[PDB]
Amino acid sequence: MSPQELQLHYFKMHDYDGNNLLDGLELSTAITMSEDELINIIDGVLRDDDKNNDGYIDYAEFAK
Amino acid sequence: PHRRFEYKYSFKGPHLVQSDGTVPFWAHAGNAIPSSDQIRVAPSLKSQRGSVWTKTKAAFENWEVEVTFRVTGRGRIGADGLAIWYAENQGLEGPVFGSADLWNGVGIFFDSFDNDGKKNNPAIVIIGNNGQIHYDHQNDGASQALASCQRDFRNKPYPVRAKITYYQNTLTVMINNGFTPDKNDYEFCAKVENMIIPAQGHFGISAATGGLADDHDVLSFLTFQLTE
Ligand SMILES: [Ca+2]
Ligand SMILES: [Ca+2]
Ligand SMILES: [Ca+2]
Ligand SMILES: [Ca+2]
Ligand SMILES: [Cl-]
Repeated sequence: MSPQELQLHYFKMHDYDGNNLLDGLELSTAITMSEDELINIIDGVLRDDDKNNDGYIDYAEFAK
Repeated sequence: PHRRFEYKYSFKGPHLVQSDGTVPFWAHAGNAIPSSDQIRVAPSLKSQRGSVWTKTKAAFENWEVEVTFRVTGRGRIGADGLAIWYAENQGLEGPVFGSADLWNGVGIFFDSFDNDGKKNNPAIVIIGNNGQIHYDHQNDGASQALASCQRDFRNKPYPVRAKITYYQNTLTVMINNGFTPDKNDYEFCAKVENMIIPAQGHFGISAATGGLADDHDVLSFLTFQLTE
């Protein structure tokens, strides 16, 4: 397995509903601290990486 | 209309609760018991009340919630039902399907038990309120209902799904009656045109039982902001 495949495996490992998108609740679990700091991290990830603003990070958005 | 999923006003399994037993971003109260795959909002014990409400208010011009639930009981008759909420204040405990009375906003009541004996249950009722009206429990809110449908949402082979849409000042309730696992088999239930509701509000879900008691399980509450 390549690194990129290892990254894909993490993406898929937190895609519990199998829709090939990671939402904020799925992202939260990946962060296995207060609810306010958690909100700020997740909002941060969405702000920076959710390019189409649908509330999901798809694999393309995940890869960069 | 563009949809944006809103994680802060949502919950679902398979990791629905944190290690301390709480639902991230939501408060729960009364007899509601969250577990990693669902929240048993009100179990099939006598006189139960439970609720789950968002910690913060949502400020969306248009929105859509998808709630997946199951209301299960021994009898062909069960009680009392479940409520989906958008309201100014958190109604964590109270006599209205487990939540506070005198709410400001809208309740969508999935009422199992025919308190007035009109043989018109289970029923889905949409009741707006401005902070002053006492829910008419004994008449299943019939005089307070802006709209309603008859729909047996109990004891179904698959989880029932309700889609509640607030778009361009119309509130629409679509119901997937749980006869199949196809998530998108929604049928129209009821709608209110020209409805105006607080600009900001908590989302919530609650349930209760009485002498008769169903289990009221909610598997997921998923909120989307709609733009256009
Ligand atoms: Ca997903
Ligand atoms: Ca996206
Ligand atoms: Ca009733
Ligand atoms: Ca009735
Ligand atoms: Cl989860």
